[PDB]
Amino acid sequence: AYTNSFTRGVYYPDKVFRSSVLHSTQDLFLPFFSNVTWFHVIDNPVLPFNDGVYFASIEKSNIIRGWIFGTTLDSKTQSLLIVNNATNVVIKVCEFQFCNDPFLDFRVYSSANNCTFEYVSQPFLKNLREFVFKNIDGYFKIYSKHTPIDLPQGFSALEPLVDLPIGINITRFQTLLALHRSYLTPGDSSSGWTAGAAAYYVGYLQPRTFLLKYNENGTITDAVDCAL
Amino acid sequence: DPLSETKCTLKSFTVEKGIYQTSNFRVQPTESIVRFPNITNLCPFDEVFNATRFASVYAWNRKRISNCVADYSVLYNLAPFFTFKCYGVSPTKLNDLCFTNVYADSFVIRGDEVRQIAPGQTGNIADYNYKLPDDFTGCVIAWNSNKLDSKVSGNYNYLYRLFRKSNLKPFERDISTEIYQAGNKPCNGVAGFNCYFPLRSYSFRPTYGVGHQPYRVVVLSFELLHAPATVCGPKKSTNLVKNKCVNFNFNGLKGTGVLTESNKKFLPFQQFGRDIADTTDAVRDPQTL
Amino acid sequence: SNKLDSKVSGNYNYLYRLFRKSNLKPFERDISTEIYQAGNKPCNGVAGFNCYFPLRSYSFRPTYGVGHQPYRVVVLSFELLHAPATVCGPKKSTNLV
Ligand SMILES: *[C@@H]1O[C@H](CO)[C@@H](O)[C@H](O)[C@H]1NC(C)=O
Ligand SMILES: *[C@@H]1O[C@H](CO)[C@@H](O)[C@H](O)[C@H]1NC(C)=O
Ligand SMILES: *[C@@H]1O[C@H](CO)[C@@H](O)[C@H](O)[C@H]1NC(C)=O
Ligand SMILES: *[C@@H]1O[C@H](CO)[C@@H](O)[C@H](O)[C@H]1NC(C)=O
Ligand SMILES: *[C@@H]1O[C@H](CO)[C@@H](O)[C@H](O)[C@H]1NC(C)=O
Ligand SMILES: *[C@@H]1O[C@H](CO)[C@@H](O)[C@H](O)[C@H]1NC(C)=O
Repeated sequence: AYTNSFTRGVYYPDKVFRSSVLHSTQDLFLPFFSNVTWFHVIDNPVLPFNDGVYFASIEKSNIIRGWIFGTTLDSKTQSLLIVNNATNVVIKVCEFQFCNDPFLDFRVYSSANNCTFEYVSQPFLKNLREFVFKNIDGYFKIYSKHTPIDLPQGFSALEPLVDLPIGINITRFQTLLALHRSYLTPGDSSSGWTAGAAAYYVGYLQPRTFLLKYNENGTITDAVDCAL
Repeated sequence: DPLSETKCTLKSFTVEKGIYQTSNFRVQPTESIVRFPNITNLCPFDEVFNATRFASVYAWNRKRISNCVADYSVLYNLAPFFTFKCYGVSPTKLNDLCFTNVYADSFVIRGDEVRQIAPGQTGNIADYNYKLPDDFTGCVIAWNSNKLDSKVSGNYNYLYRLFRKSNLKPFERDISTEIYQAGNKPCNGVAGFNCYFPLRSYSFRPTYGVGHQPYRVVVLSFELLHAPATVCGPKKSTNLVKNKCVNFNFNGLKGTGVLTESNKKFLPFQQFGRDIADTTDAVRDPQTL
Repeated sequence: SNKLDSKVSGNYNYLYRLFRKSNLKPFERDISTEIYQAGNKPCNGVAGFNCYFPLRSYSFRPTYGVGHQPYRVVVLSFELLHAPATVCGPKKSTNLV
């Protein structure tokens, strides 16, 4: 299945205040009226992280609880694991071996090795969630926006949340799910466990020129793609 | 005077009747202020040298630093400070340098043997137990604390290694129990003559000399890998004056201009605002926000 | 300059200074060498209480690598403006036409 993303994927590229002027930015943005992959949670395959992925999800029970990043799923090279919880998030880049299926919260699916980096911050989490991941300049950027509510037609600019100095090579990524009372093995089947009925979206970024319209308070009210 | 400057700007000794643009007036700045955010994540070297537990010579730990702000100027309050021969980098300029990650090597060394751990040296523990490279960036932190960590009944808990047949390359370890091989001899598996097993121990005494004293040697090492630097040193002093033509420097962006109170409501993720046609209009205070 | 100046157990007559209070202006020199410190504590702190003697002796041997062998460097200072000059090559003259 596919869904066309109407006016989503617009974030703050320069982190500066501009009052009532229009800026032509040449960066990586999601083009308007482009198709995204649509999935239903009620097993997920691996998806390529080419040069940036716009993530979108409309949930009502908080079933997705993070992501996995890294150029390989094995323990030969450093992968990334972000898992969210009810109180805090832990960002953890240290190359643990993962299973063929992500974990369902069995609160551990990782082994020990050389471990490097760890991060504590504020918690990242009908309810609509959008996330953009980027790695061009060796800095991990996440732009997020939570709006109460297929995808709606309302425009919404996405504010930057964190900015990590890790510069790990990322080629592949994988989403996380959570289910009540789920035990997992090193060898998994395709059955799984029952969860709430919801859906999530995955987009792709391309380098496009965007004329963002800034408001009086520095907010992005509208955006125009050049090659649309 | 502005009459002769008008004769200077037109290159003629006689000027005629009329208005002439001679120069441009510009106010020179009086002060210069730099500001930086607070020292929130202070560096935990207090676990390293202010601790009471310490490691042995061969059983040294390696404790790494990921994200912190550094402070080496307050570390000189210690009384047994006597050795700080730094390697490659002067100790004054290290406070402005910003590196990626810091590793510490914590152990105890015989006080007569502290001169062997140096670039371009040979000795007992230098070629066989622990060596630093010649491209090393860091210094040694050595001090005597025999008043606190010893008793008259025998402080031989800190062990050491005298010799082995091979030469350990740096940046690895060995807790290997290996038998001495002198020549035409098989391995028995138990100690005795010509089976000199290298499990040794020092002779720590509180009155044991003044030059043969325990020197708690901490060799702190700095590494760069052509990466964006994370470990920042102790920053410059933060001072602020308003309504005066001063030099502003708020995490970069050096220039000249006055500072006035504003009225708009900015978003919290914004750091510095830019006006039309790429001119910096407003930069928020990194300290008082 | 390895065969001429580098000595075993010696070669300490050449000195080098590790710090200075400020960057010296070009084509200037200094001879007096009192001990400078951080300012809030007096001099003669050569034991290691944040004071250093500036002129240090190197005293290296030819067993070292190529990065720290003594190189006898000589810099030539020139000024090529228009002025009465009397120092150049042996190129002969030619009678005036
Ligand atoms: C663990 O990672 C560090 C830095 O990423 C590296 O220096 C070390 O060699 C690694 N250890 C392995 C691959 O066994
Ligand atoms: C990063 O991964 C891609 C794809 O696996 C590879 O082509 C590239 O050489 C890698 N870069 C580095 C620096 O490892
Ligand atoms: C900008 O913010 C002020 C203060 O909250 C508000 O009064 C004003 O209506 C806002 N303007 C717009 C266009 O949102
Ligand atoms: C660490 O030691 C120094 C030197 O005595 C002291 O000033 C400092 O307060 C100590 N830090 C602690 C006890 O946390
Ligand atoms: C920095 O410290 C000062 C004084 O403790 C405080 O008023 C200010 O809010 C702090 N700023 C930040 C960003 O924590
Ligand atoms: C003259 O001496 C002063 C004081 O030592 C010094 O700062 C200055 O650089 C010297 N100038 C020259 C040309 O040597």
